[PDB]
Order: sequence, then structure tokens, then C-alpha cells
Amino acid sequence: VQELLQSEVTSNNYMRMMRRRWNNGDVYAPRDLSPYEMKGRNGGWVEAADVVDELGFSPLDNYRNFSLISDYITPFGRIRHSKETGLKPVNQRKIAKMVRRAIGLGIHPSVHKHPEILKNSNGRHLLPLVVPKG
Amino acid sequence: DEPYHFHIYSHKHNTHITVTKPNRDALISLSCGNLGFKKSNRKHYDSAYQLGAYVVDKMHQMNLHNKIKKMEVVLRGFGPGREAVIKVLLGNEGRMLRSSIVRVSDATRLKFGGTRSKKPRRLG
Amino acid sequence: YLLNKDEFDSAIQYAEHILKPIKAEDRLTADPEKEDEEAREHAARHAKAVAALERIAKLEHGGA
Amino acid sequence: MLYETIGIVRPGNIAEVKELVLTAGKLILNQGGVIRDIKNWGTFLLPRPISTNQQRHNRGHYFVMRYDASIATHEEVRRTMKADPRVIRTANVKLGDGKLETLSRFGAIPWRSLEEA
Amino acid sequence: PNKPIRLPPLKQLRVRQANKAEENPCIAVMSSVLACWASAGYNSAGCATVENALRACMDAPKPAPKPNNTINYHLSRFQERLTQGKSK
Amino acid sequence: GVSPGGALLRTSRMFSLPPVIPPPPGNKLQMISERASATEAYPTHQVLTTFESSRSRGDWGLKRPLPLKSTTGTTYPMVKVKEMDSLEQITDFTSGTQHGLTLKKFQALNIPISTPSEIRPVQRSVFEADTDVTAFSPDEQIQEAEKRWKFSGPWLAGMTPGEFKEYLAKTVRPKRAEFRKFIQKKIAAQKTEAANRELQEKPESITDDEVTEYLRRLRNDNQVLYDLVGQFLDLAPLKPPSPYGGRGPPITHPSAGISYLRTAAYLNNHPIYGPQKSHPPVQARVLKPRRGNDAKIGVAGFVADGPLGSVMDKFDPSIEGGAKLWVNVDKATVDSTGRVQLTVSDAKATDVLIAKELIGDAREPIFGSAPK
Amino acid sequence: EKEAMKSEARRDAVVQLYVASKNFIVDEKELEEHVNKHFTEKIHNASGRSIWDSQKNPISMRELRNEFSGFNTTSAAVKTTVRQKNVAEELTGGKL
Amino acid sequence: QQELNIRLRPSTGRTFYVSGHQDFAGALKLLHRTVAANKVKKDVRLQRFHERPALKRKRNLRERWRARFKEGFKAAVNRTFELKNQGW
Amino acid sequence: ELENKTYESWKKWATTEIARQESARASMYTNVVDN
RNA sequence: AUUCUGUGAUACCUAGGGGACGGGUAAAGGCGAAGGCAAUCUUUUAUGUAAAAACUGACGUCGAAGGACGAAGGCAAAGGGAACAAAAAGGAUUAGAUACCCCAGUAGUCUUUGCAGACAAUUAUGAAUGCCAUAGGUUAGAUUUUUAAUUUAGUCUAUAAA
RNA sequence: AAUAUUUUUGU
Ligand SMILES: [K+]
Ligand SMILES: [K+]
Ligand SMILES: [K+]
Ligand SMILES: [K+]
Ligand SMILES: [K+]
Ligand SMILES: [Mg+2]
Ligand SMILES: [Mg+2]
Ligand SMILES: [Mg+2]
Ligand SMILES: [Mg+2]
Ligand SMILES: [Mg+2]
Ligand SMILES: [Mg+2]
Ligand SMILES: [Mg+2]
Ligand SMILES: [Mg+2]
Ligand SMILES: [Mg+2]
Ligand SMILES: [Mg+2]
Ligand SMILES: [Mg+2]
Ligand SMILES: [Mg+2]
Ligand SMILES: [Mg+2]
Ligand SMILES: [Mg+2]
Ligand SMILES: [Mg+2]
Ligand SMILES: [Mg+2]
Ligand SMILES: [Mg+2]
Ligand SMILES: [Mg+2]
Repeated sequence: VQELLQSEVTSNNYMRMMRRRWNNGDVYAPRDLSPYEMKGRNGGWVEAADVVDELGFSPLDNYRNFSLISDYITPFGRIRHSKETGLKPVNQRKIAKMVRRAIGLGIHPSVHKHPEILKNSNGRHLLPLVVPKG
Repeated sequence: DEPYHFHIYSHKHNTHITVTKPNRDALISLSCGNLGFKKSNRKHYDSAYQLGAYVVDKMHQMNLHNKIKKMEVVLRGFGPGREAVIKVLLGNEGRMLRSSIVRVSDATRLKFGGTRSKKPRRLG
Repeated sequence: YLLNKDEFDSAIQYAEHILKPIKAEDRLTADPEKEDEEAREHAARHAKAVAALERIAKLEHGGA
Repeated sequence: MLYETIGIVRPGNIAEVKELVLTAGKLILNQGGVIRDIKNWGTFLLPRPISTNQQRHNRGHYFVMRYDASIATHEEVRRTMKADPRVIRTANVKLGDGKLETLSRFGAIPWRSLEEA
Repeated sequence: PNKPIRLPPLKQLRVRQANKAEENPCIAVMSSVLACWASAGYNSAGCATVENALRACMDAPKPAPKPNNTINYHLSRFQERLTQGKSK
Repeated sequence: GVSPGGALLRTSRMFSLPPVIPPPPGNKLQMISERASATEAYPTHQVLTTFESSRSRGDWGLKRPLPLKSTTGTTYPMVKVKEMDSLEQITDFTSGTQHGLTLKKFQALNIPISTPSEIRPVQRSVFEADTDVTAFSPDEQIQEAEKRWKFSGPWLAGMTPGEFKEYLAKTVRPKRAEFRKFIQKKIAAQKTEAANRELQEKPESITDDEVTEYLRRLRNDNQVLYDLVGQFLDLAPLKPPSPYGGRGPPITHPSAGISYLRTAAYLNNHPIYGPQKSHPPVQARVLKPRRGNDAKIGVAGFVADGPLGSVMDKFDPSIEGGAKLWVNVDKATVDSTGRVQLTVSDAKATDVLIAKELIGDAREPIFGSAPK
Repeated sequence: EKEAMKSEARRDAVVQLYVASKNFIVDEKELEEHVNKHFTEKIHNASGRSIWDSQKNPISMRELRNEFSGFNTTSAAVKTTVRQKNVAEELTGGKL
Repeated sequence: QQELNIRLRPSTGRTFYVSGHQDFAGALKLLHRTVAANKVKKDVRLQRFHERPALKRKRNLRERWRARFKEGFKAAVNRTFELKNQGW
Repeated sequence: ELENKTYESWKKWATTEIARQESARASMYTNVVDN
């Protein structure tokens, strides 16, 4: 069983170096297996188009959504730059303002994601608790 | 059950290490000056390393390496002690308390606007 | 909203005319228990819509 | 104008929620408004523990009310809510851009969807 | 997000340090020796295997210099074509 | 009226270059890589060639002669020109064998393209007078719309919420007037039915009352209405009450111009053994083993799912060159997005050994030495 | 005619607002009936006293993009009906 | 939670938990990457003294150009090697 | 045949980097004391 | 060093207050006659820009003077006063040190009602009209064979003729 | 990466 277990680790190790998810219909050439192509020099998993234009929704009218706000703020509660969101300056200003509206209205935290969302994320049972102290 | 805390506050000129209980009550609150450093050596990287080793050593004398099952390491500030004490907890000195760490957080205090800060200095 | 009593009344008369419960194709196949019921249900629903739209289009409820 | 108020009250009594939603509701209809929807959200954690009237709260009973009333009514509705010591905080907002084409697509307060505008 | 700008006209399109600066490897071994003394001690036995590695490092011969990088030459060919031009 | 100089350019070869078609459609709401791009599903630029006498000089019929370093030495001279003259005053080109030889590999399998089938295999050709038709007339009803493949309207279920809004407002809303006329033409025909039938044993129909009233009769039966709106906008049918519209129509020809064969019902006659049972196998790579809930294999440059069953179970670094297994290509089709999906089916044992006989890899030859 | 296209577009918005007037509340009778129905001590599956229990979480960006990238799976049938209607309601103007 | 409420404070967002595939040393690297991606060490320095609106503005213009110049420089360096690969 | 020559070169790059990452994982913690 | 701390500090928490500030987003970005304007909700106010149609029919530009507006600091009155900080004051540095640095710290900064009218109030470039060849970015729109190219009004780099 | 002792004069 030792050789079987050790082989699995070594096998999974190589699987981590294949930084590509082959799909059906993808055309591949003998060069698509070389290190230069598999090295993944690209250091950015950026978005394609403006999601606010593809979903056709007004952010300012969706300030209630607590998950929509926690998705456009870093874990530290800071609005994400246009590099990450990949939005146009107009739509970025709408989402940037919707986050400030909710935080300013006092319905969403300003330094982290909504508490109810922290209950469904990793570390559910390890969240910082408040001892009554009395 | 909230885990124990290992706050490590460090700034340009001194470092503080506080070990509290789940109710956030200090058990070992020491500083660099508690070892004999006077007015300039509390900032050195070496002093922060001896403080961390002294605190961790004091935790063993209190039998806390068997009394604490879950502990949290909190970091406040970016002084020299931020890396000195960590390497103590990440070496042989803190091998007993390393297995009980469940969380690692940062508690550096920032102000969104806030009170006005002191004017810049002209050293030249 | 750049409306008037004329356009408003026209939309109401049009909206109620295109949502009127279509009667049965033939008479022998018609069911008075359902046709007469939808007539009262639709009629009551129309009165509510008119009373609700008249309040939304009220110019006194607008801004400067 | 189409408004929307998100009121947060104490989690103790459910009756207190009814009297508040009803007081503001009847107030809107008496003036001449049109309540579009009233969703009853349960009791979950607040953004942070906020103390109101010498009472530390960790979670309030949320509720949304989307009405179409006049300016005088809106101010009067959100002024009585503030004075009521049973509400923790409120969040009033003006929905839409003011155009009729957009103001006609606002219905039930969505939770698993978006307000396509 | 905007795309990379077209650089203004420069005097020379080059990189200061073409070939990377090699770091003395034995300096890293010394840091490990100083770490043992800090925790274990000076006249101890735990730093034996680490002190020996420091003696073997300074004894070994240093590597040979790598061939210089020809990046700055190719940058000078495409300067006027990539940037707005040459200035002087 | 065009000058003689302008008439030669129109018929020149460089003016015949086709515009760069948009890349294969991908998921709009997804993440991609910017500083690195791999081979595309189908080619977007034209692959060029030149005479071997002109390749030694770099002359490919372009603005300037290409360099001889990255252009000579290879067997098949192929190149793609992204920009005949860029801001760097250089022809931005790149090797085109990535797609030029991938077409030659697929055409070496000798398999046609058949319409997708829902899960009695019925492999129907794509190029047929009944299905392969783009021209139509207003007389054809819904029963003939299932045959067509090139529609003018978009697939509703595929468009995004924003792309759907733009369609409703800027393509659908400014058509009510013209659509009302479309109903009148229909009502004009209905009135002629009774007249014709009664004569054996048309009215202008311009009247807003009938049109407006005719639409109120169909509100109870919304099905018949959709069939009328789709005919005015040329939408692809979605509800069965059929033409494999579950995933939507194809963004191109059902064959994508990769293989023009119509049938695979033939038997390659082997020289010695004679007519074989199935087609010769093809060696396939093993990519992304199961341990992802599916394994990928590279068959002639394309990526397809492995046979419905080792090499597929776990990765084996010791195997030089990677795990390679023989397999038979059963069916090939082009999905809506334009990908070429292959129904790779496991191959037999005798076929593999027979295919190696003409190669010299078979350990024991089947001819002569084989006693049984 | 240009002024007619604007009035027509203004009419459609009133017919849309006319169809959505079924769930509105105009009198106190419908108000008390609505409050007593939705505001109860055991409405959110109670267990749990939060909308985060019945409807676990509000729609996020991950889920949204999954409806158009992950699946494309039977939501298209529920979406197509809502889309085909919107197309017919636009041309015919019947507001089905 | 049901009996004990979560401690909602700025440090709650700057927290990383230890798991099977994430040990203590792995949680520190994840923290440092996130503490530097949010420019926390930069905030402490800028908030140490006050910068009037005019100095804070002109300081951004200087740092924003150096960022655009550096971006457009890496694009010209990698474009050079993309042309050098084609034989140009 | 061409894919084999390229796949082999990738295998050499994978094993080299994989082994390289092991040093980074072991260098995170400190064990120079040799307790 | 003056200074804080055994009258229990720093450090780590709990519960009540109290003032002013405005993190990320953020960009060569934008808005106003300028000065200047950056958390948030409601209310409120004048220009400006794009696209088509319709309307008035030279109703235009500049503009001494008067009047209005006008940064920070300042005066006057009443509030507020956490933080910062002219003054005054102390500790160091130094040949000397009012200084630069440090421990503390009042006006003042903030609110309301008036006075005041000076600025590198700058693009060191008054406002406005007509006109002159290109390219690369960028801002808000419009059109389209919405993929990507035309186009209106701005702004910013590098050039031609000059 | 955020570091900073002092250092006048020259018909
Ligand atoms: K105390
Ligand atoms: K302007
Ligand atoms: K001070
Ligand atoms: K004045
Ligand atoms: K321009
Ligand atoms: Mg101390
Ligand atoms: Mg000072
Ligand atoms: Mg000096
Ligand atoms: Mg306050
Ligand atoms: Mg200015
Ligand atoms: Mg800001
Ligand atoms: Mg004038
Ligand atoms: Mg004057
Ligand atoms: Mg003043
Ligand atoms: Mg003043
Ligand atoms: Mg005073
Ligand atoms: Mg003094
Ligand atoms: Mg002021
Ligand atoms: Mg000024
Ligand atoms: Mg003037
Ligand atoms: Mg500008
Ligand atoms: Mg210039
Ligand atoms: Mg002299």
C-alpha cells in the first residue's frame, strides 16, 4: 500500500504542473505541450467583458444584495480596482458608489464581508467569538 | 470556545507581546525593557528575538503548552519585531506551541480619515 | 412623467381591453360559473389598477 | 416617487414588527401612496454591534417596504421611524432614475435575483 | 482597464542592470549559523552540522560569470519604432 | 468606370484575402488569460504558401520579404499575417501549421460530419438538399423551418440579459408597424380560403379592427403566437412543439468546411487480408486522467472525451512520451459554438495489430508466422 | 409620427405598470392581510429565524456567471418561456 | 452564533485559518500576500504625518506616471522579444 | 512523434520545478538546530 | 533630556459617551465664471455635452464703472473643543540656536451671523470669432455589417508646414 | 525598502 500511496502523491504533483484545462473541441499542436506554453507566464486571470453590461443591471438599485457587495470589496473591506473587476469607468463608478451607499447607509460592514456570509465560508467553526466576560 | 491569543505589537522603537485567554485577559504582558534594554536597544531585531524566546519560555514554566489546545497569533504593526517573534514561533523555540495554532490575523490600526496627524518633519 | 389625462385614459382603456378574459368560443361550450366569475374578478382587478395608477401619475407626488 | 425603506428593529418581539410596518403602511395609504411590496426578512447579524438607547444589539429583525408616495409622505414616514425607539436604524433610498420606463419594472423585492434596469 | 502607453521619445531605451545580480550564496549559510547561536547557543552541538556547511562554502570556488545579456542591443533597434522616437 | 489600375487591384490575390472572422465564441461571463493565448478552436486568419524558389528569398506576396530564420527549414511552408504593416513597420506574422496541418490530420481520418443525434444511431449527412439550405420564401411554414441551419435572428436562451435587452429595444421594438402588416397578409389569406373552398363546391384586409382583434384571440393559445413572431424575426425554434435546438443552432455551417465527405459507409480493401470490418485505428494521447470526472484524449490535434470504459486511471511519469492508446473515431460533429466534437470509441485488438503490419511495429507478424 | 412613437412607448410603460398592479396594496384591508400572512414567528422554517435559512444566500456574482458559463441543465425551459413572452409582448404589445 | 456572537472587527477581515492543506507557515504567507496587496504597510506610513490636499495630489501624479511609464516599458521589452522571435 | 519529444521536455521541466518547490516548503520552517 | 507610571501606566478587554475628519474606489478622470468641489441618504439649484426632429429669426461677441462672488490666514459675537497647532513655555543640538528635532501647548482650524478683499487667485499665457497637415492615448455620448471602424464635444502626449 | 548627529568663513 506504500508504493500505491507514494505513486498517488507523485502523480498529483505532476497534475499541478499542467496549468491548463483541456476541453472538448480544443485544437492542440505539438507546441501546446512544451514548458513555455504550460509555464503560464500570464499572471492574470482577468475578466473578458463588463459584467454590468452583460447582466444588464443597475448596481445602484441592487444595494440590498449583501453578496453583491462582498464580491466587489477585498476581504479588508476595500473596493476592488478596475483591474480586478474589469469594468468600464462608468460601471466601475456605479459599483463603487453602490458599495459606498450600502456601507454609508449602515447595512453592510466596512472592514470585512457580511457576517452571515462569513458563516458560510471556510473556517465556519473557527470564527472569532465574543466571550460574555461576566 | 474561543482560542487563546498571542498578540504581537511592534513599532519602530519597541515591541510588546501579550498572551491572553479566551476572554481576552492578559496572562503574560511583557516588553523588551523587561529584559534590561534601555532606551535604544528595545528597537533592535535581536532584543525582539530574546523577548519572544523569553515569553515562550515563560509559557512552558506555566504549563501552557499542555493547557492551550487552540491559540491565535495576532500581529499589530510592522516594526522589526514582526519578523523576529514569528521566527521564534516558527523555529525550535516554539515547536511545542506551534501545533495549537489555528488562526493567524492582523490587527494593525488604520484610520479612514480620522484625526489630523502631526505635520511632516524637516530633518535634512 | 410627461403624461396627461388623455394619454393616461387611453392606456387604461387599452390595457383593460387587451387583458379582458376572452369568452368561450361558442355558447353551448361556455361555462357561466367561470365566465361570470372572471368578469367580476377582472372588473375588481381593473378598479384596483386604475386607483393605483392614478396615484403614481399624480403630479402632486412629483419633485421640483 | 418610488422610494424604499429598509428598517431594522429589535429581535425581541414579532408583534413590534407588525405595529411598525402597519403604522408606516397606513400612513402611506392615508396620504395617497401605493405600497408595492413588503418583504419580511428574518433576524440575522448586523454589520456590527451598535448600541441604541442604552441597549447593545447584535442582530435585528429586518424588513423592506417599497412604496410610491410623495416627498412629504416619505420624509414623514422616515421621521416617525427614527423617533421610534424600537428601530435600530433605517436605510431610505430613491429607486430608479425617475423615468417612467424604468419605474414600471420595480416589483417584489428580489433576494435570489437582480433588479434588471 | 487601459492598455500600456506609447512611451515618450527617450534618449536611449535600455535597462540599467541587464544581467541579474548574483547574490553571494555563503551569505545565506552564515545567516543560518547565526540563527542557531541565537536559539541553541554558541558552544553547543546543534550548530555543528550548520557550522561545517559554512566552512565548506567559503572553501568551494565561486562560480564563473555568466555571458552578458544582449537585451539592450535589441531595445536600441526598435526604439524609434516602439516609442515616439529618439530625443537628444 | 473604374480606371484600369483599379480594375487589376480588385482581381488581385492580396485583395482576395478574407477579413479576420471573430474568434470562436466563448463564455462571456468568465475569466481568461491576456499575456498568453493558445491555439484557437478554428482558424481565424488565412494560411498562406509560396513557391520553394520564392521561400529561399522570403517572398510570400506580402508588403516585405519575411525573415529566413523562422520561415525556412520546415517541410510545410505556412504562415498567418495578423498585420501586413504594423506601427513597427514590420509584417506581424506567425506560423500557421497549428491549424494548417490539423485540417490535414482530420481529413486523413476519412470521416464525414453528421447532424447531432439525441440519446439507434442514424448518421445523416450534412450536405443535402433538404437540410443544407439557406434561401427561403414566406410560404414555408414552421414544418420546414426545422431543416434550415442559418437563421437571421439570435438564439434567445443563449443571449445574455444585456444582449437580450439591446435586441428587444433596438431590433424588436421598432418593428411593430411592419409586423402589423405581416398579420394583414395572413388575414388576407384566411378570407381567401373560405372563398376558394366555397367556389369549388383576395380581400385587401387593411383594417386595424381585424388585426387588433385577431391578436386578442391568440392570447389564450400563446403557442400558435410564438410560431408567428419567430417567422417574422427568423428565430431558431426552442420549444419542441425539434431541430436539435436544445443547445441552439450552429454559428456556422454544420460542417465548418473541414470535411466535405457525406457518408462513411465504405470498406477499405486491404491488399492481403481483403475488405476489413471497420476503419483503421488511430493512436490517441491521454490528457487529464480521471483521478475531473472525465478523461481527455488527443485524436488528430482535437481534444475529445475518452471511450466509455491502466492509462486512464492514474498518471504514470515512467511512461516515456506519455500514455498512448489506439482508438477508433466513431462519429464527428460540430456543436453550436463551432467546436469539432468527436465520438471516440474504443478500437479492437486485431485492427491495431493489422495497422502495425504495414509499419513494422507488430511483434509477431500476422502473415506467415501466425499459426493460428 | 415621431411624437406618436414617444406617446406609444409611454403607453406601454403604463400597461406594464397596469399588469403589476395585482400585488400592490391600495387599502388598509390588503395591508393587514399581507402583514399577518408574512410576519409570523414561524415563517422562515421554524429551524431558523432568518431569511438566510429558507433562501440560504442572496444571488452572488459566482452564481450569476454560473447560469451562463457553468450550465451553458433545465433552467432554459423556465427562462425561454419568460423570454419568448417578452419578445411577443414587445411586437404585439398585448402584455401577455 | 446562537449563544456567542461573532467578534466583528477590522481584524476579523484580516484573518486566515489553519486547515489540512494550509499549515501555520502557509497561513502567514497568505496573510503577508494579502496585507501587501491591500497596501496596509503603505497606509501606516502615509498616516504617520499629515499631507495637505495639494501635496497628496502632486505626489499621486508623480507616482501615477512612474507606474504608467513602467507598464509601457515592460510592454516594449516584451514586444522586442516577440519581434526578435520572428526574425525581425 | 513530435508530441513525444515535446512531452518529454515538459516532464523534465515538471520534475525539476516540483523538486524545487519541496525546498521552499521545507525552508519555510526552521530546523537548523538539529534537535 | 524635559515628560508619563506603583494615586497601578504601556500592553489586552468590557460598557457608556464626545467632537472633527473621509480608507479603498482613483484615472493623463470629471464638475463650475473663477475661487474651488471627493464617505452616505432625502430635499433643492443654474449652465454645459451627444443624437436626431421642431421652433424663434441676428435676438451676437467684448465690456470702463457700479454691483455680486472670491482661497488660507485674520477681526467681531455666540457655540464647540477630540485631534492638529502660530503664540507663550521648557528639554536638547550647537562656537552661539531666536531656529531645524523633542516633551507639552493657547489662539486658530469646525458651526452660525457680519466685516475684510490682499494670493505663484498660474496655463507665469484675458475673453471671443474665423482658419492650418497628421499620429498615439484618454473622457462622455452617437451611429453602424455593435466583431471593429466612423463621428460630435473635451482633455493630454509626439510631430509636419510654420 | 521609509533610512536621516554636527560641519561657518575666504581683502
Ligand atoms: K485600570
Ligand atoms: K465643462
Ligand atoms: K502636539
Ligand atoms: K463682501
Ligand atoms: K484626440
Ligand atoms: Mg512592559
Ligand atoms: Mg511639533
Ligand atoms: Mg542637519
Ligand atoms: Mg460622530
Ligand atoms: Mg485651482
Ligand atoms: Mg478617497
Ligand atoms: Mg460676455
Ligand atoms: Mg468691474
Ligand atoms: Mg475666511
Ligand atoms: Mg474664521
Ligand atoms: Mg472669538
Ligand atoms: Mg527653545
Ligand atoms: Mg471654512
Ligand atoms: Mg489659490
Ligand atoms: Mg476680461
Ligand atoms: Mg482632464
Ligand atoms: Mg505638445
Ligand atoms: Mg568672496
